[PDB]
Amino acid sequence: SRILAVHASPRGERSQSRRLAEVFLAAYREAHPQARVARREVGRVPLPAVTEAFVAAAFHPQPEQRSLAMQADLALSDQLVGELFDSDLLVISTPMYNFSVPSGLKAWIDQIVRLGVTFDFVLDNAQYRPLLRGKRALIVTSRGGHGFGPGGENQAMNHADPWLRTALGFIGIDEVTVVAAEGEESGSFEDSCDEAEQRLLALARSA
Amino acid sequence: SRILAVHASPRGERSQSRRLAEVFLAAYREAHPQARVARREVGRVPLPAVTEAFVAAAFHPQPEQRSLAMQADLALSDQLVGELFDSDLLVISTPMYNFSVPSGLKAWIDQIVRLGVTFDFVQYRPLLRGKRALIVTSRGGHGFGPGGENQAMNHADPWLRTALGFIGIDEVTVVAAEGDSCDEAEQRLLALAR
Ligand SMILES: Cc1cc2nc3c(=O)[nH]c(=O)nc-3n(C[C@H](O)[C@H](O)[C@H](O)COP(=O)(O)O)c2cc1C
Ligand SMILES: Cc1cc2nc3c(=O)[nH]c(=O)nc-3n(C[C@H](O)[C@H](O)[C@H](O)COP(=O)(O)O)c2cc1C
Ligand SMILES: O=C1c2ccccc2C(=O)c2cc(S(=O)(=O)O)ccc21
Repeated sequence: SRILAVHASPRGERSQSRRLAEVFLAAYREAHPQARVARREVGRVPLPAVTEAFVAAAFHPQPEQRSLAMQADLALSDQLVGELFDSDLLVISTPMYNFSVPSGLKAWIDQIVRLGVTFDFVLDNAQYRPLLRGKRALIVTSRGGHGFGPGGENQAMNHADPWLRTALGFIGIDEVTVVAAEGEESGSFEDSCDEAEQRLLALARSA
Repeated sequence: SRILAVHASPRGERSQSRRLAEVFLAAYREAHPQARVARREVGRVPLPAVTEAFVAAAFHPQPEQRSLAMQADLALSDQLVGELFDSDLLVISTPMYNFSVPSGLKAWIDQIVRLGVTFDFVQYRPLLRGKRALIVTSRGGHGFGPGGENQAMNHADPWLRTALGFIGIDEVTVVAAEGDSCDEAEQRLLALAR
């Protein structure tokens, strides 16, 4: 089995989303000594935004005719997509930043949603089709505040993990589990972290 | 009379969101000859993401004691916030990219939501007053607007409303072109500009 872990917090040792995700990965490895884990850093590394050159290349009507310069514009995207194609399970760790995700993780999504590679379309009278099959995802997220989850007072303000679900679903990753810790700013954060940890150990050991 | 225009499409001449917003701006200037427009590019220029250094500086409990290095970490943020302070009307142009906004615009928001500057806590409260915003957005698909089949999937302009509302900008208008709609948007913008 093959895991791709995408870490989105810019924090290091102090990132709770990174820490929780790494609890999961360690527990998974304990149960699956032969599994391979690849990490793609998008929080502590600036992941480039989509440019006009990326757009021209990624939507070129005859992709085989792309110049070597166009291929250079897509080289990073190709690498990021390949990582996902090589994986069975995608783990994304992310803070909530201003009701969404850190910009680096948005840039990652923007590199991996690719016409003819992770989705396609046909024209009837465009009808989109996902191209990733057989994958699952786990989103591990930390939030300073409270009530962003289902039934929460602030649920409507959450454009972080629900948005990720939609973006991933578009390319075919429909089986998505979310594990959230809340209260990081106040610090019953211990309880929320403890609950997230236990949930992640159960998930790792059953996978 | 003072406008801050934040353009988020990485495309230049070819950008429809940029073009529609510039139609608005030109019409607004004609109607208000004294207006000033500041342009802050976040689509064609790589605006840095929040770093752990940013977080340490921005959430410093005693900001008057920030070192010169920490102030450097916030210098771009201060400039971006300052542009917003100086404006009466914020115009944001943006495509929808993968059900949200291009990453540069997320980066811009992450720089301008600032503890003790654009919001505070006691409960979080907004600190900007007297501003309004116009979001001009373009989408390749359809049904992402109010009452649309895909409304629940729109994490672009509804998310911008939430973030902008948190810092105190709650008079927000959205003009969207989807898929004709552009011509409808263009006519809506000319009317708004007058
Ligand atoms: C730039 C920034 C924006 C944030 N925005 C939110 C937010 O919108 N809602 C929230 O509950 N917490 C917010 N927080 C608090 C973080 O979500 C929380 O500290 C989280 O645990 C950080 O993830 P990490 O520990 O993996 O770095 C924000 C923190 C920062 C630094
Ligand atoms: C990377 C990328 C992602 C896109 N994602 C979406 C999307 O999620 N939904 C949609 O309706 N259109 C999507 N589109 C189509 C654009 O929103 C549309 O072409 C838009 O008008 C571009 O704005 P612009 O002309 O100002 O650059 C996407 C286009 C690109 C290049
Ligand atoms: O609806 C679209 C969409 C939906 C969900 C994810 C991505 C896209 C997209 O890239 C797109 C592009 C274009 S294009 O004009 O750039 O080809 C049109 C529509 C869409």
